[PDB]
Amino acid sequence: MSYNYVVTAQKPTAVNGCVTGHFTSAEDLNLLIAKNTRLEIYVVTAEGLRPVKEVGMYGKIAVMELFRPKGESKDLLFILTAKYNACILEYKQSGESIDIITRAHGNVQDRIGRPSETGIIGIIDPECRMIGLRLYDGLFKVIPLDRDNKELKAFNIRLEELHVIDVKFLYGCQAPTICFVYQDPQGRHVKTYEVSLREKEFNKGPWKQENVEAEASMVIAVPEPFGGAIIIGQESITYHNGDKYLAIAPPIIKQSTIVCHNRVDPNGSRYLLGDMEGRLFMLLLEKEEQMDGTVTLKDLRVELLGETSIAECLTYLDNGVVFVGSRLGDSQLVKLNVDSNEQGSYVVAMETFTNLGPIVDMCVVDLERQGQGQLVTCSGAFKEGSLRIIRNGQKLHIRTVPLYESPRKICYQEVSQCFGVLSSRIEVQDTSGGTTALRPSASTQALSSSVSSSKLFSSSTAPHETSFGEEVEVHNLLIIDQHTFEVLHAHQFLQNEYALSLVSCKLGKDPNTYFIVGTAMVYPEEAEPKQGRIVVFQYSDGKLQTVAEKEVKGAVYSMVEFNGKLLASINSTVRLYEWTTEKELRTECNHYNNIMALYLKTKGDFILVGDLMRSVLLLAYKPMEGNFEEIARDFNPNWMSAVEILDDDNFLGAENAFNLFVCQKDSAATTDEERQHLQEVGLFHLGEFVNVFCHGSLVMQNLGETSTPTQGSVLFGTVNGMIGLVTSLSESWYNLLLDMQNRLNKVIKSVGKIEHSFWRSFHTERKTEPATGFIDGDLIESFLDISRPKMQEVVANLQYDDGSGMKREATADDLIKVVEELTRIH
Amino acid sequence: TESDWGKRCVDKFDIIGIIGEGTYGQVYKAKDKDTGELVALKKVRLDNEKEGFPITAIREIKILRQLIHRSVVNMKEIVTDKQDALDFKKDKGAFYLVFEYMDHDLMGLLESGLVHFSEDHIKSFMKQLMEGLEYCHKKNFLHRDIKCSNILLNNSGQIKLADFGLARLYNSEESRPYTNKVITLWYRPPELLLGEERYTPAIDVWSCGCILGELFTKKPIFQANLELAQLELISRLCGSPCPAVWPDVIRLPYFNTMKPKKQYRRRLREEFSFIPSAALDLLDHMLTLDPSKRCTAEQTLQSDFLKDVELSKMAPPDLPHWQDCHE
Amino acid sequence: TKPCWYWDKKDLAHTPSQLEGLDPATEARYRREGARFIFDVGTRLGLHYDTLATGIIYFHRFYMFHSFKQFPRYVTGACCLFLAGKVEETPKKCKDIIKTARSLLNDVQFGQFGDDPKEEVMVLERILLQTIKFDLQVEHPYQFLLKYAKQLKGDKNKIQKLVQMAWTFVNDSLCTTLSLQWEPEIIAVAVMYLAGRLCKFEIQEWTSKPMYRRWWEQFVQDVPVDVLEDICHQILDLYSQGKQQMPH
Ligand SMILES: O=C(CSc1nc2ccccc2[nH]1)Nc1ccc(Cl)cn1
Repeated sequence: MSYNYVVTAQKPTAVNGCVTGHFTSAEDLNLLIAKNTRLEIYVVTAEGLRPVKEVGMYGKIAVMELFRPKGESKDLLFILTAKYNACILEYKQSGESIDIITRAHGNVQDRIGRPSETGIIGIIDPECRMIGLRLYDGLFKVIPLDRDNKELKAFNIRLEELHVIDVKFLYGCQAPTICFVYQDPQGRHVKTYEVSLREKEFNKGPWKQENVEAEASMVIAVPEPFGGAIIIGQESITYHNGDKYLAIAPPIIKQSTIVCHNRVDPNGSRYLLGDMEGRLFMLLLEKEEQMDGTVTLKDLRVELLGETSIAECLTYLDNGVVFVGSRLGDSQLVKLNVDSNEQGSYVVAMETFTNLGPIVDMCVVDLERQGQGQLVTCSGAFKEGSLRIIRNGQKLHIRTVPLYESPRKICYQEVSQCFGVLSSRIEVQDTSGGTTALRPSASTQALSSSVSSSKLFSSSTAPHETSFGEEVEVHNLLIIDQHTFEVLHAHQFLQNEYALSLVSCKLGKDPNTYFIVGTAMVYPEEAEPKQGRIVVFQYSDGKLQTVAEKEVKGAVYSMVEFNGKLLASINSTVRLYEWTTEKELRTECNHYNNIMALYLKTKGDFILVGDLMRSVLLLAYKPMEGNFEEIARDFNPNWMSAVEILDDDNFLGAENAFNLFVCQKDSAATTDEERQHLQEVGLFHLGEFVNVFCHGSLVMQNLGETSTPTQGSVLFGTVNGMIGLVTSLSESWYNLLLDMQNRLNKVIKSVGKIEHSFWRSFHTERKTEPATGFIDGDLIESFLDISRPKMQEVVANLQYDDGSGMKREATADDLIKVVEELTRIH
Repeated sequence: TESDWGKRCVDKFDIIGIIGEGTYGQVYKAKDKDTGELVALKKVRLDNEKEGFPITAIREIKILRQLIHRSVVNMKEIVTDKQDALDFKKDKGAFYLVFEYMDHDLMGLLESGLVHFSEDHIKSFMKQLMEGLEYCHKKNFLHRDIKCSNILLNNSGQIKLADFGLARLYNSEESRPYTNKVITLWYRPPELLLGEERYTPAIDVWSCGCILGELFTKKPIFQANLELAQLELISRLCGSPCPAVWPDVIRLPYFNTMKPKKQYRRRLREEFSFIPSAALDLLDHMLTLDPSKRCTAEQTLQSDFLKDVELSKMAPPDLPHWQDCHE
Repeated sequence: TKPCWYWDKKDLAHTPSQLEGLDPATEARYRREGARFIFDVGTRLGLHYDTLATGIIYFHRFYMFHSFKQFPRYVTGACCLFLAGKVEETPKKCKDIIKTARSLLNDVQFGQFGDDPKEEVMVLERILLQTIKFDLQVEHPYQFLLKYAKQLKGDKNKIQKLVQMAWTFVNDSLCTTLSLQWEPEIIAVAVMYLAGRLCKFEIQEWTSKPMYRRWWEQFVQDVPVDVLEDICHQILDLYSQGKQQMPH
């Protein structure tokens, strides 16, 4: 068996949702920001936000909504986790003591059902009579909000429309009414139903179905003064309400997809809209009052306000202040002005909240020779693309290098006092027949620049037609100085060439240090690329020289230096190249029992290959023979997102279901088959999507720092900005910390009353297993924050083993010291 | 001649890697040196000398050399390790069962969740499986181990049945005592949970229905670890075993012994409302508690869901592509 | 695709056994003894008639590729029965076959099994499988005797007498190389033909074509009487050579 310890070094920073209401008091204006597994509660002031409370939940927050049922003084909070844990929460404050109440809770998972494409949707009735959930295709689940439903019991109503895009409860209806957009073979439609709690079924809805735009994406529930709904698409915005129908199709929105909406004026006059290019719009509802005294919707207008970060959620707070919740870039407070500035913008940034964004790749390097080590991450996407230099100093110090294009891979080249960074920027087919970039970015603002002139694929004769307005990716290699972080050089790769892998190394007997990039020829027609290049560059005297190029029949997904040789994975093949005295790559050996070789890692003469669906494979280079040997493979099937070698026997992997596993060689040679079987001995749910595993630690080392019981250091980066650390334990230390977890879980009160053991259970759509071989470091570290009565309750009857003393019951002070040492690993 | 099995050496294949660990030995993918055709070689070890050649392999050799079908896997030949010269008693070299290499297996594709089955894809997939099952059932052979893992699928969209290790002949006239526990618990029929021991070909039909539902939900329908627990899950959806729905349930050994918590009513149509009507009927019949009332393989092929499916259009599934790898 | 398991009578002059100096009578005697050993061992163990026949067919086929002087028959017989049990799903443990083989064989005969009887047998399994070219499925005259008899309609008692007499002839043909000369379907017809002659029954009357004097042609196409007579002659020879007479 194997024993490991995982701790969160930096919490998730990306904003996954945000709502406003009256949650902490019926009087205050609150902003609740949801980051993966984390809830942040703020109070709105005239200058910005006053933080008041932050809690963690044992689950990914999927639905977050505030509502106020009749009889309550203040808003209640509904949350549903991605594993279908539902709860209703209340804020309660006693002087200085702040706690969160679990008013109702339960798990709403169905034994049988098909998870929907557009994900979990949760909505609440304007009269707060029920909670609507769209979890499975063809089913609508209703949790009625009666006082007695403390377990959140619910029923399903059969829904004929199998493929639903979005749904909202409507305002101004005689009965609870849902309005939704759905897709069938004839296109997309908007349709209504009424929800009867008494009959537990749908009844005919207030207004007829209307055919809507093919890419109709979002449903906006208009308030009582107008009523009805608004439907946002790629080209058009439409208003529907019985006999009334409006449509505005302003050319400005066709340019970028609109992803988020919020209401500015409670009466529905003004709504905010944002798009993937970061533009912020105002949608205006122009009113017309008839002599009847009735108020109707006259027309819709769209007005461009300015630019914000690409935003997952928008929420208007008060006055001119809007909170911009960003998942791909830094989140913001911005102020909307009535008068535009001299550039024509009505939006002016107030504050910027650091978001490490998607961490596509990262490397740990000691820049200042401090021995502390600094972490440089490829963070953000598109305009928010950035390099982030992170050091420990008690908070983490983070520096941001704006790139305004997507960073893909990073590697450090000390000989050149610089970094190599792979990047891509979006250009659009223009009237010249070429393409034009939407904005300048790192690859265009380099001091010196170059473009590949390779003739390898120039024979072509394969047609790829271009339509004006279509997007293309332009991939580049950036040379960036390690002190100034100034773009010294940008190399633009071939048209339709995507850069996938990057290394910096010396090969063979060649004393020069090279940047080597693996690329793939990507054409929309191909499901898998059939062409590629391995390119050897030298960065010398401010210029990048093309040294050599090797043509491969596929995509060079991953590369890694292997004892003076170049190990590269091309599609299904893992291939080792030698670097000749003629400065050209030479094929040595190949391996082909791979569906798609996505990730490579090396230790000694051993190699670990991560397949798209075949888990991990342990290979070995046999120098006596000049070929590869399959040592052992993990037959259990998992989808791989990132891998890492822990030691010669333990191997770490990341599943696309946000799960983590560790396999080990069976080390029992009884039968050859046992050795060729990798047994998964560690299973952990984690809750985040790992892209990059990287050996290293950020802790300052003076060579005198007490060696912690934990041994080894692997840092990992994730899509939501969370950075964690994986380390190994001895059997004795694991058993102790594990026994302590079970004691802590009985003591610590969970938000939503979610069992910790369930949260960490390895979980796929198909399987659920109890965690094994992993210690939740964050649970262990919370021991220091629980009250003294609870600490002593935890240590009761807790004895030591396999130590200097074989049985030695610890005290609350003994454990405080142990955990405090464990907090010094990050 | 092509018919002289057991003599050609495994030298004739250049092994690529290991594709899985089987029951009598590991199975390694390999390339034929002479033709280039990819094959998968199942290793059979007689070195154990406990009972000699595994009967599991003997069954697969006997049955698959009889069965010829597009949807049933082909044993191309049997090859051997370099045998010891003129000393059979010292010889302990293994034997290999060469089969065609099918690119992927359904359990693996579903586990990644990358694949997205449409109704038409399922139609093509289910039609082949049922046609293959019908051929085998008409030849009076029972598979007895129907699992997602034992369903191999080329990228082309062709399906083939695979592990005939537990397969045996069925005699309608003479009831024969068989092995109670054969199919994996997740796909095992209810009759065998209660231990019929004298089971019909309908046991394979039950599993294929569990597969049919699985393709629609992207999740095995009945997942449990204990035989009684499976009966409960099956009972919740298909209804509790009772004399009215299963007149002969009382004769089954464990009927009194193994009981669900309640006498649950059948809810299959309700819990599967999302499934298309044509397919939902197929599921209700395939997941019928009483083996005598459970549909046959031919009846599934003469269903509205499958009868008008044309095998000319195989409907290749959405197999994971490079953009599918991209996040 | 599939191998040829049938030879011409003239070919049996050239088995390995013949060419190593064994005369035709001795190889014939050696086959009867080996077949009957397989029959007797399995009957004591309670084995189905198909399992006995399958082992016997393996046995007969084996010594078309090998010599009796280098492969002791009784070891081979035991090995064939051992494999036959697994093929036909009537399995037995090798130790039990040895136990029964020891019970029935004297001390000289059991000396063939050498110092370790189980090992000599289990080892032979490798050669047997390669020799029979892994063609394990075998059909026997029994199933055709019944399939064809079921299509006869008439005096219940005259037909049952025909079947049992023919069934006995099938059991007796397992001691001969007929298994190596003619498909089982022909054997089943030949034994029906023989019993019909002996019981003075006219089988055509019981068929759906009562005026079709060559009654067998509706069961087995392309069989001349030449063949059925050659088979009958060979079966009755066993009775004349021995002391036993036709069952009647
Ligand atoms: O199992 C397959 C290919 S899919 C696969 N390759 C792997 C490689 C490593 C690990 C798992 C794998 N799964 N083919 C097959 C199945 C049965 C027969 Cl008889 C012949 N060929």
